[PDB]
Amino acid sequence: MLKLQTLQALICIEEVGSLRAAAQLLHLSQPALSAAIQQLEDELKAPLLVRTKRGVSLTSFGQAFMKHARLIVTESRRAQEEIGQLRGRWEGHITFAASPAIALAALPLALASFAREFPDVTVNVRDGMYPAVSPQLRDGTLDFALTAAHKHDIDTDLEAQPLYVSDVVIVGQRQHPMANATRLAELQECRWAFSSAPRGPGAIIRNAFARYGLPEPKLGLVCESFLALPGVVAHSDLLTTMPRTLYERNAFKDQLCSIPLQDALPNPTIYVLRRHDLPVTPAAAGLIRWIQHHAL
Amino acid sequence: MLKLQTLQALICIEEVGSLRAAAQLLHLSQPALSAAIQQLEDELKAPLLVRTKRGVSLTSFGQAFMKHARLIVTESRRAQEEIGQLRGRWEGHITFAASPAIALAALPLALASFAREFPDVTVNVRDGMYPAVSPQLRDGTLDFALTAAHKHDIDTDLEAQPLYVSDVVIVGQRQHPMANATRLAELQECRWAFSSAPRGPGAIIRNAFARYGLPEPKLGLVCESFLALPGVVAHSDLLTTMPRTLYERNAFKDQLCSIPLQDALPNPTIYVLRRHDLPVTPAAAGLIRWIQHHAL
Amino acid sequence: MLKLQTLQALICIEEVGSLRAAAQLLHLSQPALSAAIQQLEDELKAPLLVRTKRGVSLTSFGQAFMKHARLIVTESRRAQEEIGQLRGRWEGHITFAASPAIALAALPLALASFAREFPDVTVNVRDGMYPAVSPQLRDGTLDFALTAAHKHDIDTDLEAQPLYVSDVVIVGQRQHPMANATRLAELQECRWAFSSAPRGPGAIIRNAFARYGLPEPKLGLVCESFLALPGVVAHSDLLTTMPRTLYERNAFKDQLCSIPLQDALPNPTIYVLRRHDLPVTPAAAGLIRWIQHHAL
Amino acid sequence: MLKLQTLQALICIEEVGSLRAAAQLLHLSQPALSAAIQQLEDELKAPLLVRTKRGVSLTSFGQAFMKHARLIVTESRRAQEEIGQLRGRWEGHITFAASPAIALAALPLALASFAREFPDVTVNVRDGMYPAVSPQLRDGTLDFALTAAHKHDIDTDLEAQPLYVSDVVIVGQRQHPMANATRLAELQECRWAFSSAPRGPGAIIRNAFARYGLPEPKLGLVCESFLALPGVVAHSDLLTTMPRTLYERNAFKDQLCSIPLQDALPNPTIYVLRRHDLPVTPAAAGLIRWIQHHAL
Ligand SMILES: [Cl-]
Ligand SMILES: [Cl-]
Ligand SMILES: [Cl-]
Ligand SMILES: [Cl-]
Repeated sequence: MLKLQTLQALICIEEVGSLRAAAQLLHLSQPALSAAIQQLEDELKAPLLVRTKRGVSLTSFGQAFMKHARLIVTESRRAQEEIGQLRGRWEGHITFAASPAIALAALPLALASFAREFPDVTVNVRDGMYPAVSPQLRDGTLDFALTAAHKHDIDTDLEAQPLYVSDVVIVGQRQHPMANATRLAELQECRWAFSSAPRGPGAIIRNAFARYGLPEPKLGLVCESFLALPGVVAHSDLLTTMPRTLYERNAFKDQLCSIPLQDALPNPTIYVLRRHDLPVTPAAAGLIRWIQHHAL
Repeated sequence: MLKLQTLQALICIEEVGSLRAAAQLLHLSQPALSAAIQQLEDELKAPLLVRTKRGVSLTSFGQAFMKHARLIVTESRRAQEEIGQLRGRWEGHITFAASPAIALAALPLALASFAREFPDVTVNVRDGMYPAVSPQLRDGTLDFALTAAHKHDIDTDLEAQPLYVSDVVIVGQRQHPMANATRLAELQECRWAFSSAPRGPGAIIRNAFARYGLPEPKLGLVCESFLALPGVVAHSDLLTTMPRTLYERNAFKDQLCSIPLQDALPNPTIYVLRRHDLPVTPAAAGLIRWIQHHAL
Repeated sequence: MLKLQTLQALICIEEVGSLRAAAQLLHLSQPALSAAIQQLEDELKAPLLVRTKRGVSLTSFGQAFMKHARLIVTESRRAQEEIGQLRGRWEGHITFAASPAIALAALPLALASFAREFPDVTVNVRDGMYPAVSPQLRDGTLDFALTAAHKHDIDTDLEAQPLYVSDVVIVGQRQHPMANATRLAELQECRWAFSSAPRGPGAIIRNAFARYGLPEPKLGLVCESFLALPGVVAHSDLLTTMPRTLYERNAFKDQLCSIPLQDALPNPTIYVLRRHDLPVTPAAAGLIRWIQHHAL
Repeated sequence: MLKLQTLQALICIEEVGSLRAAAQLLHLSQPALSAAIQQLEDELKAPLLVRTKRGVSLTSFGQAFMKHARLIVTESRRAQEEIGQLRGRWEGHITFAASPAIALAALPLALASFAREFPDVTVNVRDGMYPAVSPQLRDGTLDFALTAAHKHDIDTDLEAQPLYVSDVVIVGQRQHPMANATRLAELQECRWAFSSAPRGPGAIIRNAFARYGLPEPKLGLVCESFLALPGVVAHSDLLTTMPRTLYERNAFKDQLCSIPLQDALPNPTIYVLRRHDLPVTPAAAGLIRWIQHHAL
C-alpha cells in the first residue's frame, strides 16, 4: 505494498537512516519494503534514496518528493480522524419512537440487554405513532419508529419490518354493566373513549362496528394519551380499546375489566419503520435485535 | 378577500396531503376544490401548494399562511360554539393537553365531573408539555395546556394560571445499590434516565446536582415518554426523577422504590396555559373549573 | 356576502351606531349587508344587534361574538400583510445564469426593456453552463439558466424551453496558416484551445473530429473562460471553437479570423432551464419574454 | 488503510453521479468498482455513498472525505510531475484562475511565452475570484489564483504574492446624462450595475460612495459576469466600475465612455494566491514567472 505504508516508511527512513531499521520499527517485511520503494522509484523515474556507509539518505529527488509524502500521510491521518469523529457521533446516538405495547413489555428488558452490549451509546426514546412519525422519519430527526401500521398504507419512502402481532382489548371499569357481553352489537349504544390508532382516533372501534354491520359508535370523548386512558376509563362508564399489554400493565388494574367478546377484533401488526435509503448504525441494528428478542 | 370555506379546505388538504383525498372528505369534485384553491392563490398572487410525488405540499407561502388559516377557522368555530353555550345549548369541542401528575390523578375525576354537567360537549385530551405546546395554543388548535412551566420564562402573549404544586422524587428499582441512600451526593456516580421537563430532558436532576455542588449527572439514556419510564427504571439500574403522582401510579410499583433522600428536591408548579387574547369559551372555562377542583 | 366583509361591517356598526351608515362608509349595499347579518344571526341562533332610537347596538351575544370578530379581522389582515411581505421579496428579485451568446447580444437589449417594465425588480446575472448550473437550479439558488444543452441529456427535474439556435465557429489569429482551409481534416494536426461546452472542455471539436472520421484533436490548452479566449487565441497559433456571437463581439476582432469550412459544425440549442416543480414569478416570466424577443 | 486507486475512483464517481457511469470511464466492471468502494467504506466503518434516483450521491461522511481525497490524489500527481520536471521531462498539468485585468492583457502574452518554453505542459485556465477560489486552492484542484484581494483579509493558510496594481474607472454609455461629470457626488442619483469584487458585488462603488460622504449607491442590477458587463452598460443608462483594462478591451468600446472624474478611485492589488504549505511545481513556478513578466 500500500502506497501509504511505503510513504510512512520513507518518512521513517529519513528519520532513522536505514530502510531495514525502518521496516523493523514499522513491522514491515524488509524485502517487501525494499521492493515497494524500488517500484515507486521506477514509476517516478528517479531514485529516492542513496546508500551511505551509515545506511541511506534521501536524494535531491527524495527531498522534493518527501514534502508531498508528508502532506499525503498527514492528510490521510486527518481524513481518518475526521471520519472517526463524525462516525463516533453517528454511532454514539440513537433516537426512536415506540408504541405502548412495545414501551411496556419489550423495551425495558431490551434496553437493559442493549446497554450491556453497547455501553457507550446514548439512546433517546419517545412515544410515537404512524403516520405522525412519518415526516420525522423522512427528515431524519427520528432514526426508526416501532409502531402499528397497515402494510398497504405505509409511505413508499419507508422500510417496514414486522416486530410483534398485538392484541386489541375492549376495556371498561370493573363493574361496567356490559362486562359480561358476548357480542359487539351488545355494546352498540355504549359511549366510547376514542383511543389513538394509525387511521385516527377511535379508528379501531369504528372499523369494527362497521364490519359487524353496526352504526357509528357513540363518541364519549377522544383520549389520545395512552398514559391517561386507563384511569379516565376506570373513573367513568366509557368503554375503550387498548393494546392488551396496556391492559395488563397500568396503574388502575384493580379497577378495570376487559370484556372478552366472542366477536373477534383485529390484531394490529407492530412494525419497525424507517427510511429505506438511510444507512443504519450497528447500535441501532443491535437495539432492534434486542427489541425483537423480547417481542415474542 | 379570503373565503372561510376555502381556508377550511386548505387545512383539510394539508391534513391528508392530496387534492383527490381532500376532495373526497369535503364531498366535492376534484376540479371544484382546485377552483377554490386557485381562487385563493390567484388573489394572494402567491402559490400555496406544490405538486409532489406523494400529492401536494405547502409552499413557503402556504406554510406561513397556515398558522393564520387555523386561527381564523378555529376562532370562527369557537365564536359559534360560545353563542350556542350562551343560549344554553352546551355543545362544542374542547381540545387540551395534560402533564403526567394531572393526567393520573386530577383528570379522571375532573373529566367524569365535567361530563355529568356538560354531557354534549366533545372533549379531546392529549399529552403535552411547555414549550412544545406553544404553537398550538397560538394557532387555536389547542384550547389550553396543563403543564409545568417557570413563571418568569413564559412568553408574553400567554397567560398562566397556577393549578398544582407537584412533588419530585428520585426513583430506582427496588433492590437498587443506592436504594438506602439519604444524600444526593451518594448518587453522583449513578446513571440516570433523563425524563422530560420544560427546560429539556433531565433538567430537574441536572439543576439539582448543580445547586448541591455536584458535577453533571451521568446520562444513562433520555426517555421522553412518561408511559415508558417506570418500566425502564424497574428493569435496570437507572435512576430517574418523576412526579410523586407517577411514582404512586404506575404498572411497576412492586419493582420500584423511592430513594429516601434528606436533601430537598424542587416542587414544579403546574399551570393552565392559554393564548391570552383568545376569549375562553364557557364550556372550556367549565372544564378548567373541574380540573382546578380536583387538583387540590 | 363574504364573511370577512360582514365582520368588518359589524365592527364599523359598533363604532358608528348604524347598519346603514356602516354600509355607506364601507361602500356596501345596505339591503345586502342587512341580509348578510340576518343570515349570520340565523346561523348563530342569536341576534347580534338590537335597535335603538339612535340606530343599533350590539346585544350580549354580539359583544361576545365581537371579541372573536376582531381577532378574525385582524388575523386576515396579518395574513395578507405577511403574504405581501413574502411575495414582495420573491417577486422583487431574479437570479439567473446566461451563456456568452445570450450575454452578448440578447441580454443587454432585453435587460433595458425589462427594467422599463419592471422598474422595482433586482436582477442578479452570472455566467453559467450546463450541467454545472444543475445543482444550483435544483437547490433553488438559481431561478433559471440560459445555456446550451442536449435535449436528451437534461435532468428529469428540469424543464427546458428552446431560446436560440446558435452557431459554432472555428477561430484563429488573423494570419493563421490554415485560415483558408475548406475541410476539417485539414486542421487535424493543429493545436486547440479547448473551450467550454455541456459535455466538457473541447467536446464540440472532439465530437466533430470523431464524426468526420479523424483522430482526437491535439490539445494545446484548456481555456474555460470565454472572456479570456479571444485574446489567448489572438496571441497564439491555437485554433478554438466559439459561439458566432462571441466571434462578432470581442475585444480582439481586428486580430482574429473565422475559418469558414465547407464541413458543417453543430448548431447548439440554447435553452431556458429550470426546475419544473418550482413556481415562476411574473417578473422572471417577463424577463424571459424579453430575452426571447431579442433572441431572433 | 486507504488505497490511492480507490480515492481516484471515488472522485470519478462524484464527477459523474453513477456507479455504472464511473465504471465505464475507469475501464472496470460495475461490481469491481463496488468491491473497491465497499472496501473503503467497510474499513472506514462509514457509508460514503447513497443510492439515489439519479444514481449515487455522497453521504455526509462522503462529502467530508472528498476534500481530503482530492488533496491526496492531486498531491500524489504533483509529486510525480515534479520529479519528472526535475529530470527535464517538462510534462504535467497546471490549473489556475484569473481575474479580468490579467486575463485580457497579461495572460495572452504570458501563455504564449510559457508555451514556447514548456510546450508539453497542459494548462487549464478559468475565471475566478477570491474568496470563491479558496476551497479549490485548499483541496489542490486549483494550483493558484490571480485575483484581487485585501492583504489583511486573506486566510492564514494562504500565501499572497503581489502581481499587479489595477486602476478602477467608472463607465457609462457614450451619451450618458452624466458623461461629462467630474465629481462622484454628481452621480449620487444614478443607477449602478454592481460588478464583482472580493468583498462582494458593488463593494468598490459602495465603499467609494461611503468614503466620499455619500449615501448608498442606488442598485440597478447585479452583474457578476465581466463578460456581460460592458454590453449591459452600453445599452442602458447604468453606470458601473470596471478595471481600466476591461474599459479599454471590450466589444462595446465605441458605445461607452469613462466618466472624467477628478475624485480619486481605488487601485485594487491583484495577487498570486496559493495554499502556502503545498510545494509549487517547477512548471507552475515557470508559468507564474511569465505572468509576472507580462504584468508590468
Ligand atoms: Cl388503525
Ligand atoms: Cl424544568
Ligand atoms: Cl457539448
Ligand atoms: Cl473589494
